[PDB]
Amino acid sequence: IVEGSDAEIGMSPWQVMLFRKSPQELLCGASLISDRWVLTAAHCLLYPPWDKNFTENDLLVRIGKHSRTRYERNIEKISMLEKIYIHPRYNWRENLDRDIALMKLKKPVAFSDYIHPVCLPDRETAASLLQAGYKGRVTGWGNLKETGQPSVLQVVNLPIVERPVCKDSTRIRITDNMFCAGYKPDEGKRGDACEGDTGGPFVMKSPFNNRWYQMGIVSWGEGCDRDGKYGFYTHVFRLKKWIQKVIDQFGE
Amino acid sequence: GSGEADCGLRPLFEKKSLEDKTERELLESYID
Ligand SMILES: [K+]
Repeated sequence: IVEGSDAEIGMSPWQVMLFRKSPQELLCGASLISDRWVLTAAHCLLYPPWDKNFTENDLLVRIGKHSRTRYERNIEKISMLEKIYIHPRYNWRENLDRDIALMKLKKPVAFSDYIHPVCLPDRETAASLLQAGYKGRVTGWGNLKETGQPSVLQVVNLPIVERPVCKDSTRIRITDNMFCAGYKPDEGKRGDACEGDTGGPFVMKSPFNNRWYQMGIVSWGEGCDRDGKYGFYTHVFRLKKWIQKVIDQFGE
Repeated sequence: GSGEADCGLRPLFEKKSLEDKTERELLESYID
């Protein structure tokens, strides 16, 4: 996260770290949506141009963390993966369209003050909150700048940007399964997700029921926190039917 | 859609009627 600040303890209890087992490395952010389901970006798991195709046994998640490096005894939980599911129409060849994946945990994680699932949006919450100028929150342990790494979970709030401004900001073809967020050049404020934050959640707090909803997944950008550039996010609500299908079928 | 009845309510914040240091920024953006 570029130009954010230290999270408070328990401020993002759905935050998940995705690791490669060996060698030990933080790959990506992710999010807890139930006791056995974790949401991330497809490119975190599958990216053929980099010969990236992780199986269940390659990977591990850590839940409940605040410090990036320090072991948080009887707070953090480590979970193995049972199964990975990538969206069937995930498009790595052009623009990362439908950049979404679900990972099923080998055993359910116990909820605590530090471990707790985020809501997925219904149609009214999507209609109400996903509007240009409205701010959501991005969190992660990724790089502090485009070049390093924070000692503690970082957080930044970012406004959703009007689609024509998103479209004009990049030569890459953008789709309805994406949105973009970040401050404009003349707005003064700064902030972005960066390398290592991808796959993590873009969340918004409902004023109607005080719940946090995950509206986006950190997907792609051109650099981090450049003037007149914006972060792109998988549009979670647009892909809700796939998420439901996977959970309802394979949550046995 | 997850069927989590308690989803999105943070034990250390919403459950204790405590606000974090930046959430008001989000609310202001919804109104202004
Ligand atoms: K408004």
